[PDB]
Amino acid sequence: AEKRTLIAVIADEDTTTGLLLAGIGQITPETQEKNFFVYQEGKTTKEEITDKFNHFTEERDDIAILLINQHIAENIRARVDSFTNAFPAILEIPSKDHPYDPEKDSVLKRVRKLF
Amino acid sequence: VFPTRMTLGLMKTKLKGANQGYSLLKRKSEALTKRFRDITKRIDDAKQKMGRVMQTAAFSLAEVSYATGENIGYQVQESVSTARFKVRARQENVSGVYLSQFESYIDPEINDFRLTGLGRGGQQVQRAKEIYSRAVETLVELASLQTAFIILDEVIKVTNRRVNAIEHVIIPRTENTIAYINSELDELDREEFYRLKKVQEKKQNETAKL
Amino acid sequence: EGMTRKDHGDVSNQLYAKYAIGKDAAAMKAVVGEEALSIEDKLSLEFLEKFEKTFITQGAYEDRTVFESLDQAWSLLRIYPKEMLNRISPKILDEFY
Amino acid sequence: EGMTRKDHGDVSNQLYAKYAIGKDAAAMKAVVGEEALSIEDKLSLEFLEKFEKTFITQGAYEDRTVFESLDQAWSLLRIYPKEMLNRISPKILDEFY
Amino acid sequence: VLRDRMKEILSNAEELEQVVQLVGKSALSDSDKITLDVATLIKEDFLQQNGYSTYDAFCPIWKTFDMMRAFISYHDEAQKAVANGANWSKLADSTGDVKHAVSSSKFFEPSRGEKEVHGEFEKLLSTMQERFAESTD
Amino acid sequence: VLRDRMKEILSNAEELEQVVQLVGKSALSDSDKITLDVATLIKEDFLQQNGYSTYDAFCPIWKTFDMMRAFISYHDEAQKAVANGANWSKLADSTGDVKHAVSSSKFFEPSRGEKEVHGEFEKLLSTMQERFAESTD
Amino acid sequence: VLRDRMKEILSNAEELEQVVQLVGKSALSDSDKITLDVATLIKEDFLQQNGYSTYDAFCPIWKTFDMMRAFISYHDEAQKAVANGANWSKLADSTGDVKHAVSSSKFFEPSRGEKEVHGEFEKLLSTMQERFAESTD
Repeated sequence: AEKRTLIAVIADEDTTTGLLLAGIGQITPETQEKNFFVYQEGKTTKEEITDKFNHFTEERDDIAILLINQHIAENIRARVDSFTNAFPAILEIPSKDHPYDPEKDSVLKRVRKLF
Repeated sequence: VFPTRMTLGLMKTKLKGANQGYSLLKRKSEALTKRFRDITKRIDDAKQKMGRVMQTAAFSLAEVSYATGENIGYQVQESVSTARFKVRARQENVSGVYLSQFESYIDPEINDFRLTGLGRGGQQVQRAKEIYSRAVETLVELASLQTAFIILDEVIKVTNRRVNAIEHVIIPRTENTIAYINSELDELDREEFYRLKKVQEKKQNETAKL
Repeated sequence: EGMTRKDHGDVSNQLYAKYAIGKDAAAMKAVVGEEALSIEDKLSLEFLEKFEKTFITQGAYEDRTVFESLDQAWSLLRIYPKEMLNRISPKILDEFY
Repeated sequence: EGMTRKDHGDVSNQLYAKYAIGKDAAAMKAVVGEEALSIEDKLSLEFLEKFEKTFITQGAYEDRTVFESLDQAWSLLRIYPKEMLNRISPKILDEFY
Repeated sequence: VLRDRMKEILSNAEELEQVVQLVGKSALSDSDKITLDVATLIKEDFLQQNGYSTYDAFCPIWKTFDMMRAFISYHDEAQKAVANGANWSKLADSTGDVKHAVSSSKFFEPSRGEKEVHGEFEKLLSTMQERFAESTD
Repeated sequence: VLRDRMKEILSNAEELEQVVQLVGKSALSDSDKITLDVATLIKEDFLQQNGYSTYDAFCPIWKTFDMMRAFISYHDEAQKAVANGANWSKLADSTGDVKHAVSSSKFFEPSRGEKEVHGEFEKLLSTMQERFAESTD
Repeated sequence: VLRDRMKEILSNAEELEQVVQLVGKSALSDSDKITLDVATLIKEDFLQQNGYSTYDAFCPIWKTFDMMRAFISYHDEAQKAVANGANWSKLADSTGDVKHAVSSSKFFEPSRGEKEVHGEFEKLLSTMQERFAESTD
């Protein structure tokens, strides 16, 4: 159970900034590696998001819940779908100025088939 | 090949083991999918609800970032070195299976970060954090069901395979094996009686003629 | 009547069906646990233990006349509401729960 | 004990119980999945193979000392805690293990 | 009285074992776990004995009764203890000292109390009662 | 060496095949996934000797040896390649054409190369070795 | 014609019930739901009897004929209308009086139209047609 109490973020810069101010993530004091990843839309390559994905899910283990923007999650669709674990939780929420889509939501796809 | 002489007794109990498993496991399966459905409708709504809240808090924060004439987010990244909103984990029995549940705590031993006092620009950040702490709490409390959901999704798939397997394979194997052995078995008892009767007939003939 | 009652037939249907369901409930309880079980299954469980331990169980020198038996039956069945009792005519069900 | 040891009868008794569980755990392993496994059983699955392929196996020309046989028994048993043992009196065990 | 309870512990264990084999354990009631545990004790002390019990040359009725009496008392206190609230695990950990003591019963021979009634088992009942007190609160 | 390796490939295949049918192939690892696949090829190619040729019906002692050797070299190389980092699906895809060629080998006459020991089987050894380097990395 | 179509509706339904169990009702269309209803009627009207009236006690060839004619007639129009822009829920609320009437035919006399050809059915064809105009529109 308890061995994890950070919420990590893959989101647009404003959303992330806000979330941190509110206090969820951190820049660790003995790894000196962020436990959040900011994204400049369209200006950041799809390959850099993927490294960061691996980082929160696997290369870190203190991540409880992994938050991820629908716009961003779609770009790296392959890696998200392949992640099916509950440790950390994958919870896709709408991106900033983007509406809900059931098909940018990895878990909802999974659930629908084989009900 | 399986033992011919009185396997019947063991093989009957195999059937009773199998049988008990179909009913019980089907009850268990039935109950998990009944729950699963309930969660489905909750999770679907909760995604839409989080999205609205996250976009509104994000836009108020964005407006402020632009008005002050400096990017607040850089200031914010140095100061973040703790997290106010954390989770504490619990395992909860939802049916026989343990699912992950989370209950959120806000550290009251954690002060406000210093990103205020910037002048007129500082007022703007000060109002901004207050809407956002409220908003962020939403995302986490709703998120507790998701982790339980994903697990629930994996376990039901395994429990579903097991019912199908016992029903199709296991039970008919117990029927066919039982039957094969029965057919040989009854014949050993019957032929004996015929053997006895044939020898006795010869005997009766000899004895009668005296 | 006169060595039975009219209400004898309807009751025979309620108790058999509820009992069967009680056995099924015992197996489910072991699996799900006590703190994760259904209401309907919980009732069926309660019935199993009382049914066994009161109706079937009687002492060596205790005579159970048919009139006596039928009363003990209504106490057991009472735990279910009227909503879950239905293989019984509402006439009876209103007389004796 | 004069041409064997006193533990010869105890050390044999332990190895049957563990081998028996390992064999049932194997059958269950196929049908349901790894869902019915428990800590003791996983250990028992390994024990089965370990025993089969080291203990029982030997060359045609090979012959074996009884005292030797007994150290190889102990060795296989060394992968289980002592609290899980019970077909050996705690006195006997303490001396040879 | 002891006969009925002896029967009940053995009886429920066989049915719960069948659910254990097929479904597995991921859950098994607080009460159900207790029954299994205590039934192991009965196997080990009674059912197993033939050159494994250092006293077995003749065993009196009183001694048998006294031994079983400790097992049954441990059972009722334990099931009550989970229901009035106290975790199953806290309950195993606190019973501790006495639980071993009943596990070890089988080697013990009449040498205390009477010539057929044994003091170690009589002592045991009262200490059990004290364990329940620690365990519920 | 080939007699011991032949028994071993079939024997492992049998145990795993029960686990796949009832439980799923989800429990199994990629090396054991391979075990089923190499073994399947041996079923279709060896056992089937009805043919429509006298080359698919007569397999000399030498023709039988080359075939078995080629197939084991595959299995050993295959368990390693997935072990130092490759998939059952990925491995299957890379050999691909080279796998068909070993299946269809049996149809080919034995009277070529040295005697029944063809150059067709000898070159095939090198192509497996090469494939191994690709598969792993 | 009527009889082959009757066998098929009961067969197809069984399969559609299995889906209700596993997935539920969130993967079934208006047309599949309609199959279920027709099947329930066939079963109700024919299979269930108990001597409710002196019309269950004896039934002629004609009454048997009129019952199934009514069920197929509804089946084709109803499925057609959901294809053309209607809902099972819609079909249900409007059908109301005509649909209860066909279910209850078994209590009533068959002697309504003539003397053994049933009038409760003959009028139904006209009402079901009229029903379908309203349903599509």
